[PDB]
Amino acid sequence: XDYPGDFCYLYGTC
Amino acid sequence: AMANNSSVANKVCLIVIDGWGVSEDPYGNAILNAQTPVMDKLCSGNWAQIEAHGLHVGLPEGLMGNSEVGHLNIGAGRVIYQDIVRINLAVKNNKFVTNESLVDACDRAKNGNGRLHLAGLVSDGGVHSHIDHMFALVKAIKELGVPELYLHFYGDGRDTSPNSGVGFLEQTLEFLEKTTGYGKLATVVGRYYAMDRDNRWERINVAYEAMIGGVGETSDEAGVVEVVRKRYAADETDEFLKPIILQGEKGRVQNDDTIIFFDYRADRMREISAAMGMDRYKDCNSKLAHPSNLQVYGMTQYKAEFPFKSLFPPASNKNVLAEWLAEQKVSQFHCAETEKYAHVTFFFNGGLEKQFEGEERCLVPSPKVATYDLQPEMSAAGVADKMIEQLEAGTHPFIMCNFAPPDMVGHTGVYEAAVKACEATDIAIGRIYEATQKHGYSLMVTADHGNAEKMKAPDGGKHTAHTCYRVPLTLSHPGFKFVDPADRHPALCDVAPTVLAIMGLPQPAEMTGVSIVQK
Ligand SMILES: [Cl-]
Ligand SMILES: [Cl-]
Ligand code: NA
Ligand code: NA
Ligand SMILES: [Zn+2]
Ligand SMILES: [Zn+2]
Repeated sequence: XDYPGDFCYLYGTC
Repeated sequence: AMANNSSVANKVCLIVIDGWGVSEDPYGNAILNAQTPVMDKLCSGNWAQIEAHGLHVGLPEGLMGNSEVGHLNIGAGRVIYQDIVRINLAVKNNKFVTNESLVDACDRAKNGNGRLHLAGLVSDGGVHSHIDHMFALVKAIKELGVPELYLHFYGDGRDTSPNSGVGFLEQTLEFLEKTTGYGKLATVVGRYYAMDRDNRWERINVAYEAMIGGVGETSDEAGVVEVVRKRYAADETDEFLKPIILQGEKGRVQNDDTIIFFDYRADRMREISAAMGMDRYKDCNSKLAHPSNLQVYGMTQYKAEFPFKSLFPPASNKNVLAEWLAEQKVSQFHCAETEKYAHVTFFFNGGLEKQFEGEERCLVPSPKVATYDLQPEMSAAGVADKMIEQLEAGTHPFIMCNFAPPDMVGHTGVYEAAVKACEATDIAIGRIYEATQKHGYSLMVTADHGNAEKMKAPDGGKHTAHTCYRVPLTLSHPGFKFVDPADRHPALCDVAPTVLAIMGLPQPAEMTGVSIVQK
């Protein structure tokens, strides 16, 4: 969530 | 409002349906089997089908889309390449050797004491790092002429098997000796110690004292695999390897040294990288003296408050739609219910918390039910009410919303609920459509990724996930035909260029997607 394309964007919230 | 509002050639209402993909297969297809007379008509004649997953939206190939990624790509008018995809492209196209920050780190070593370190998780786990990235780093550093290079190998055993370490160790040894003939292994220690993220600084200190002081078991290239095997026989696996020390003092992080962490996942790098370069070595509570004048580089940004240069720093995302409209002095409206409110703000606006001049926001409360299958319509009627209010007012030349139910009710797996959510969504879309025709707006309907079109697995089991299907792009304006890009499928990056064209506004150079309509 810290920057666009970081690891949290791989799968997101759901 | 804002000064140039009326200069627009067409006002545009953009609906982003959440989890509404295009499947011709009717089995478990909540959209097809729901009553959807509105989308049946909007998704006919001149409409498009655009990609919302995989490499089309900057994610690895075969990876389903998601709300954060999809709203980001829609709002940005460009593919935002996810770290894994980005670095893998750099590796395949030999772009490390021209990477600005890497050249900067090698220049620092070359102009200083000649010493450079690599540190990070050594395996093919792909969650925090990839061994292939480290090898490409060594090759590029060699070609940039750095005098002296050391590697600090963090054992995995968590994203890979607990006894795979010895194989990555063997590879690394052989690669340094025979493939590059350049670079030396200095440290082996488990991620348990090196890659803590729970402020357990007694764990960090083990890794820190190994890197800085050589506190651990002495070995060399001939012996270190055997050392590891003995730890395995003792039941100490990769994650938990206690330090092994190679090259003696030469291989420690010393005064004036430069260091590159090569993990691209930030959370488990923040503690050890701050111990080395952000004045947090004190929390390690070590008796060793801390080296002076260290410079740290990370593969990506680990914390914006860190002074470290990054080899792959964040996409700046200048002039996403929301910013560009304010720059053109055009006002705008963003509406969602609670569950997707961040998606029409933080993510739609470029993956950061910034609200632009003339941008109005509206939140509709989601219903307070245990699970959303218990109220499949969620708050779609309310989102539509607020959008119709804006269309009757005519103030904002661009208005957009999210409809939550197909995604959020799909995640429950309850097929009949998903049908009701798709019917509630279609009803709301039809009410917005009628308001747009009555007040002079063009309607475009899309989605951020699929979900509710596949509610059953082949074995008839519940399917509670997003999909790799295409999503719709519709357009009520009759003066336009949908056209494909020259070189690729259309995708979410093309939504915002198309809106701007339809609106008669300029496309910023940073939007590298393309309008997929012709006039
Ligand atoms: Cl992990
Ligand atoms: Cl983890
Ligand atoms: Na239907
Ligand atoms: Na699904
Ligand atoms: Zn979802
Ligand atoms: Zn979504």
